Amino acid sequence: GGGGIGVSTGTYDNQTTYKFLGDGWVEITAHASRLLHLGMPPSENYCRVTV
Amino acid sequence: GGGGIGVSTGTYDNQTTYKFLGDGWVEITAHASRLLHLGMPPSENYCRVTV
Repeated sequence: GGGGIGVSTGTYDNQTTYKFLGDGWVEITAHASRLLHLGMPPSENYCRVTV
Repeated sequence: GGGGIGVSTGTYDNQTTYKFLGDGWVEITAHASRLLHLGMPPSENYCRVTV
């Protein structure tokens, strides 16, 4: 019910909405949704690196 | 008080106003004021004229 491997935990919304409040004021709500990718770090250490 | 030769009977407004009511609706009020001229007709008759 509250959780499981076979249910989605969110919705994809990337549409931009314009809300005209009156007196010329506009509420602009920008939705952005992106499929993000991740991969293992080349090292698990914190490295102090010089160039 | 209510009338006379030395008082103006109206105001000159030729500005255009935009009233944003909300939900994207706009009340556009266009004011137009023009100095108008008139002159006597060449004839005081109604004429039935052929070309």
